[PDB]
Amino acid sequence: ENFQKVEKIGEGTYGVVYKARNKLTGEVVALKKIPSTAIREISLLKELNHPNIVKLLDVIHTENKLYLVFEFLHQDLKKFMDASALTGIPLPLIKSYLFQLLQGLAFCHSHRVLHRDLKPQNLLINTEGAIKLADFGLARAFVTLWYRAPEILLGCKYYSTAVDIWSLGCIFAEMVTRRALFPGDSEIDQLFRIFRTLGTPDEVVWPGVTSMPDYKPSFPKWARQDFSKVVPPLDEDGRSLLSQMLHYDPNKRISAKAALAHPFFQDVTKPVP
Ligand SMILES: c1ccc2[nH]c(-n3ccnc3)nc2c1
Repeated sequence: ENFQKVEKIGEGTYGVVYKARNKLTGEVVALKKIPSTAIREISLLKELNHPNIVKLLDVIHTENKLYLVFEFLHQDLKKFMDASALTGIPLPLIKSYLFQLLQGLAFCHSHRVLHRDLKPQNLLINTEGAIKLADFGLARAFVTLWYRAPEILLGCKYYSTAVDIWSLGCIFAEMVTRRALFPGDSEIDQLFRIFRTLGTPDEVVWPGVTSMPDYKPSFPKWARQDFSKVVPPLDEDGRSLLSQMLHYDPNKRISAKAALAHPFFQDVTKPVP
């Protein structure tokens, strides 16, 4: 009633998102039409503000529906990558975006909040050269496997903030190469695409891996490929960072804060797109 619905923007996992105009304020919002527990969890997230997190303005539980009102941004990184496919994204911009996303995650993580589901369609950009995480924390409260960390794929229930670093590493490589890193069409094909590139994990590189719920002794045993073949022509700093983001063991995987001190971001700027 309070919002004139402008355009179906899309259709996430959680229901319809419309661009809509508040009538009592005139403001344009993204309006997402979606349990007592889910609504509390969602409301906690109104308190989670950072310039690289898309703002959740409101949560309206009414006529027993859930409406989430978010700040609106005109573009998403997926759509930006598709239109830069023949020229690519320049590296200072890739480097700026990665840095901002990492700031975003480091904030959220320091508050024990995870995203759990990062992907290019969740990363929104403005004309100012800001990139922001959208749908953050919505997974806990209430489809692409390509960004999914191996601990999740191997059936871990109690996964950590490292799952978001894994996802961001995947998106980073994709920005650079203009092709998804691990484009799996099932859970097992997803795991096996990761294994063909990074090697089948064992107790050497990942202590405890063999006792994970969906780990099978019968997994084919691939060797690790060189990262220079995976993300050419990213430089040595970039490759060093990327490999730390894609460590198998979630405990050895670089944290968002430690990644902000990496020499890849020595010379980081904020270019406009
Ligand atoms: C807030 C939340 C989700 C949103 N999704 C978009 N979007 C997707 C494609 N073009 C724009 N803007 C949003 C703003």
